[PDB]
Amino acid sequence: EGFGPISFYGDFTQCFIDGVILNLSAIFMITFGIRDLVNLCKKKHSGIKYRRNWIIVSRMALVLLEIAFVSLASLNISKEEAENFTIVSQYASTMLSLFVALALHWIETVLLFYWLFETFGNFAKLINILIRHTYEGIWYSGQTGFILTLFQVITCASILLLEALPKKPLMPHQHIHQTLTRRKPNPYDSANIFSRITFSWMSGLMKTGYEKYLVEADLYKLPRNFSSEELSQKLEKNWENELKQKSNPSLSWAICRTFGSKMLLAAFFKAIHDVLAFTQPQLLRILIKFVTDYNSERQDDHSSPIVRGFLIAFAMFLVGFTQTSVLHQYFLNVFNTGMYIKSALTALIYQKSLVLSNEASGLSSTGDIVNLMSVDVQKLQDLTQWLNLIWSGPFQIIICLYSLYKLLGNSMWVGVIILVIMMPLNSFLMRIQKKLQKSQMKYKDERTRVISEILNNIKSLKLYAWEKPYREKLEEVRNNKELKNLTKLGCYMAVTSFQFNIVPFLVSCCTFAVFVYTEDRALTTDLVFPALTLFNLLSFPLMIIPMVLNSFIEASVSIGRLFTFFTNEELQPDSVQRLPKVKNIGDVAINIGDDATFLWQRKPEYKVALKNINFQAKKGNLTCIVGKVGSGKTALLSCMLGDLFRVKGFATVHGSVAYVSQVPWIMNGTVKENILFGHRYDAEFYEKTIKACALTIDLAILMDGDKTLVGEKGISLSGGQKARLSLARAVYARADTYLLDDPLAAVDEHVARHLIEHVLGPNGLLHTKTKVLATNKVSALSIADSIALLDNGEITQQGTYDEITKDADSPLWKLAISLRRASDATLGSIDFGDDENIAKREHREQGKVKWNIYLEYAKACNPKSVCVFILFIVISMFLSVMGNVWLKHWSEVNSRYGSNPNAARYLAIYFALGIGSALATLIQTIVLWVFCTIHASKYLHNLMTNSVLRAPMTFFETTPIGRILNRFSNDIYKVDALLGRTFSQFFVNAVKVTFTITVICATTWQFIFIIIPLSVFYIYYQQYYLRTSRELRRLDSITRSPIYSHFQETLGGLATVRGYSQQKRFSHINQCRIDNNMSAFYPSINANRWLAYRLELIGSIIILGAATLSVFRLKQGTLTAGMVGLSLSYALQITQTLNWIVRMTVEVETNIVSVERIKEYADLKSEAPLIVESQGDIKFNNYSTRYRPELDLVLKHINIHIKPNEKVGIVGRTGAGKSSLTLALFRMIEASEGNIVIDNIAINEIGLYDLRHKLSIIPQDSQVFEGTVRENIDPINQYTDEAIWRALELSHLKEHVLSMSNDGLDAQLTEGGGNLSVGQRQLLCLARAMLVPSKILVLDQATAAVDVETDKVVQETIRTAFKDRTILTIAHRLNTIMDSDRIIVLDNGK
Repeated sequence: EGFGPISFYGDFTQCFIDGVILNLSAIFMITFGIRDLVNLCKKKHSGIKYRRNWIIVSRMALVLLEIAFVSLASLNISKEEAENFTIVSQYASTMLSLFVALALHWIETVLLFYWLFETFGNFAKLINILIRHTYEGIWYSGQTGFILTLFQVITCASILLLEALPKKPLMPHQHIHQTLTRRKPNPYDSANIFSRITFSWMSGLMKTGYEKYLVEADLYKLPRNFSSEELSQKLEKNWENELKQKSNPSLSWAICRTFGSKMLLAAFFKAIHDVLAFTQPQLLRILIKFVTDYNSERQDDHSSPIVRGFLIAFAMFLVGFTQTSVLHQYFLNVFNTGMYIKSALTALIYQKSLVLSNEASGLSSTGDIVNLMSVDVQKLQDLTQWLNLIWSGPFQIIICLYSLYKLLGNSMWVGVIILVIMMPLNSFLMRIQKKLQKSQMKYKDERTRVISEILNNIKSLKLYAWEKPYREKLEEVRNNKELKNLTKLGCYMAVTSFQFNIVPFLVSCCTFAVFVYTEDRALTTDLVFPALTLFNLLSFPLMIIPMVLNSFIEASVSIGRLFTFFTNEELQPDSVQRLPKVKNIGDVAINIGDDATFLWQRKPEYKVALKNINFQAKKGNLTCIVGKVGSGKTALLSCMLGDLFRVKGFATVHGSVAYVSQVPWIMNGTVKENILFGHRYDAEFYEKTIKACALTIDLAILMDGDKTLVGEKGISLSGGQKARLSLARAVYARADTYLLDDPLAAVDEHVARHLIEHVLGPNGLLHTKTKVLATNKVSALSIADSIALLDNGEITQQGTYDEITKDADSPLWKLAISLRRASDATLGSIDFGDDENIAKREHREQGKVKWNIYLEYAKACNPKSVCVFILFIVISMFLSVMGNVWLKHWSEVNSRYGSNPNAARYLAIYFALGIGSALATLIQTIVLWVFCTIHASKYLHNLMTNSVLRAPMTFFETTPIGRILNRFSNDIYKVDALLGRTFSQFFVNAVKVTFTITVICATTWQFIFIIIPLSVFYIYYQQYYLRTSRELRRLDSITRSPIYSHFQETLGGLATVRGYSQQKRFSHINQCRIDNNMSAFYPSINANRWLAYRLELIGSIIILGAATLSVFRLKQGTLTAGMVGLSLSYALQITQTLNWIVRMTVEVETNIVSVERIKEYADLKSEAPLIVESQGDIKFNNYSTRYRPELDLVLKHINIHIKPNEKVGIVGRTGAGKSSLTLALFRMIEASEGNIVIDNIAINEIGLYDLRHKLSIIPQDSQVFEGTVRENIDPINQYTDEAIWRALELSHLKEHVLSMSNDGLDAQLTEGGGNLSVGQRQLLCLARAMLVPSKILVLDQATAAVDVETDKVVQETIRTAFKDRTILTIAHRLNTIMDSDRIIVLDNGK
């Protein structure tokens, strides 16, 4: 009688069954009875809380357990007749059941797992008794007690199912908990171990996503150990531990030590997966040996059992299931660790950036820090996926090669030489891949920069009508983009072909061709099929070895950047004391101590410092610091803000701070959100402020309500709008201490006169409280209650204007309530507002599943190319299957003829077959990429650019610039690469699945009945996952960008936010943002895990069906060992193929939806500007004119006539249709009721291009394009360089071209024109206008962006240069109003 784990029959013997049951019962009864009972009694004190319904299901489970224990006690008597170790198993099961009878009662996990092990043990014992009954008498072969052991088995199954499945209902008011119905709690908090591995909760979420499109409400709240606060504190404790033993690697040690446990668990699970994976080749080998030995046995019987095969099939199924469960648990743990890393690091970087020093901001550009927050944290999050894999790879390689050495033999390591010699080729190809990716990213960023540059001021581009050089340059860049993308496609296709071909075919065709005969031993079909499976498993380590090393190298750069960023210089707490509020009026509000001294230097003691200056401001006054550029005005103001390191002096600031910098700051949120800057609403005070500072016309001009979108991700706003918004925000922030740095600079001067009296002067709203307004305006100096002349960081004199006037006035003159404070907001919760705006566009369709869009893309490609691609894919798959089946035939021949190989002949045949399949895949991936794909990028981009270039001003003013900027740039890139990859992957995996199922059907006829239900299940899960993951990916893409945009904006307004002391609100907003992003990502990865689990379970069921049907065919009749080996070997490739193909399906769907969106952007039309059938010595006239958008009205009842050679000055009060006259004259809007006549010709009949080409505009703006000055002034090569030189000389800008442009007339320009002053840009626009030879000229806004000399120069230039050209000037200057021959008055509406 045997006693090992395997008997002569394949089943466990009785001894090993008792041993494993004893082990399971021992570990259960010790670990549950210690840990769970002690913890429950300690926490709950034997269950203080009696909350339980005591439903009948629990009593039924208890009674089932009791009757099972009774049956066990009854069967204990009979089995003890033999003298064996079964009494130990009986006693252990008795004690375990007796403990469980109380354990079930006490809880109202470990219990469930123990019941599963007990059920498996009873099932194994029953199978043993049935097998002995097959080998012996009918029923009572072993003993008569198996009939009640069946009752024990069914009782175990029933109690396991009835404990695992149903919930624990509670009677007394369970509904009271769910008060907050904004989001359901996640089911993950309430999920036992049986359901958690199966992810049934995600199946419920999948159903809810199937029946409804997901929104904020449908998603669940995150569970604990995911919010910002706990993760940030847990990282800060490890950061203090770094501060104990500070050094550069301390950041890495703190990060790893705070989350290393989950990575260790992931490592253990990966080890379990790796050791389990190679068992299946061994089971394949022993199955092949068993079937061929059984055929030999039957032949010997004819010359002179099935239980092994069935149990081997069951072993294969169990191996597949355990592999599935442990692998997906590993993936879940690793991605959870990455989520923790991202959530901690983003919050910590935000806090450190918020408390960062101003000098540190000066030493660190905004691009570097925002790129650090975007890429480096994402780099760590991505590297968390592959971090354990660097350890997993060598172990898998070592155990695979050990198994190969045991199987094949000694000194047969040609595969090792192929691996090690091919690895440097992989390294070189990965290097070229990285270089191509970096160059492509640089080119994409450059093209996006050019597009943003033109789109910032494309209104002026439309007016000048220089579109042809723009699109020509874009196509010129597109040529380089096309060739670089072609090179990337060629390299990627070569990499794909080498990865497909190099490992399996070449390594096999070397090793089993050579070393089988070189060792003098027949193949006999046991070697090559396990060898082929081993090579297929070993393919992944070859690519995995160099891949993770690149990101591992990048991790050093990322962690070094993070470490220097963290340990960069902070600022001291003691720069200034923000004391309590101001007392009753008279004492002090602000004080800088005696001989105070400050600087922008603490460590090295740079020269940037001021020394020995004091300051004092009385309560309720207006002060003004007056000084030139570099005077130390900004230094003194920032010192008052406390943003400096003091070296000497006493700084006390009373009350609260309100501050406006010279550069206005605007948040991404709406104008309502900006003006209501985290404060409770107050309607009358809001109306008072908006009346006093701004105007209601300033709200009306926005073409939207108060909830309009700010120009950062909305409609662009002019500088005066920004200044008025900043002043409105400041005055709405009712505060004690007030600070303004030239807010009137970026607005009209006569409107600045309205500003000073209404809000600042003694009638002003904030009259009785201290305010500093630093400006060099004479009206401000006259009205101000104190003046401080400052220069070079040292005050010269201070006092009242009375004190100034007494001595020589040279050095400045010749050169009972306190408004009840403000009131902050309550720090509320905030959703992601971007969802509804795109939901408006998505509302058109809800069943977008028809493939008309796919056939449209097919028409947009060459369909013959698609047919050739399909045929090439099928040819490659057929060649591979032919190679495998011919290998089966050759191995069967070698099995029949004992050691009589046609070795060279079949070596040549197999080499030809494999290299033919590899070349077919090569020609598929290389050439047809070039034909269909870049044709698509070229054509889709040409149509999109052609449509969007000719778009109307209604589209430009309505749609945001940023919205079409991101979609035009990003989505064109996604269709270029990702779509072309994913279509190929989808078709390859589809054809692979079809051929695998076809050969399996060829193995046995009756497989269609088993494959049909599994195919239905597969289609069901694919539909559910697609309709969920589409919306989840959309939400994830939505929530990513607002975090980085908010980081950029709060960095830009660092001074203003730190002055306003709203640091808590911004921190809470960042925490809410990352919480929303985590909520919009965790269901996505868990949905991926759920789908991959169920698909791999389907693959394991396919393995079981193939094996058991093969054994059934074996029992039914003759069966070849090679056919079974081939069928099982092809069956083993199912799981990875299905798990990839569904994901590629949803990716193709997402890419096609993006293609439809950008095509919808391309779905636009406008008027035809082309020539279809004109200056000087001609009259001009307008009659009955009307031209505005349909939703508004400005122009009506206008009849005017202008003779040639007359100058016109237009005058109008604010809002009286000023710019509409210019746009009507240019005929920018196609709507034209009436007739405008020039040269006795109606303007609308001809077109737009020639008319715009034959006029001159000064658009009130001076920002121009980047690039060469000659290209900017004269993009089309009109006439020479001497002409523009003369125009520049007449415009009097010789100084700039003399200073710069040393190489020639080719000086470069920074984009946006900020490198040079606005007056010089105005001179450049003047020079361009004078270069334009047209008589019609439009001039606008001469009285709001000039410094007197510019106005005189342009007035004399338009006077003397255009002696007779018709000039219409729209301005407020008295001189140009008087000098005009005919003053046209701009009526309010007609």
